[PDB]
Amino acid sequence: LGKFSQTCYNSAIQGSVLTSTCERTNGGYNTSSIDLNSVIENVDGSLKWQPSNFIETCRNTQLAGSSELAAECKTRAQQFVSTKINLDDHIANIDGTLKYE
Repeated sequence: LGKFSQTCYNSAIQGSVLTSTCERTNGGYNTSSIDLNSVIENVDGSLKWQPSNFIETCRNTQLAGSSELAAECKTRAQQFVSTKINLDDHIANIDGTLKYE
């Protein structure tokens, strides 16, 4: 499941939008973007795979490593702590286009 990083490169993240160049099944490269906001939630300090507008309570979203997304999110105590999530869990590349599965 996911692992889009095996056939995609030059991945970048700005705010909640993931943008990356992926290879097509029939050869050739395709570029696309998808809003992860509809699939990431903030649970008492940690980002989880569920819709809830996480960026509304999180800031400094940035790309970490090859497939990890690092950000800071508010805990119930109203404090920003370091949080992270593996994009490889559900973000896959189907025909050069990214699709959550």
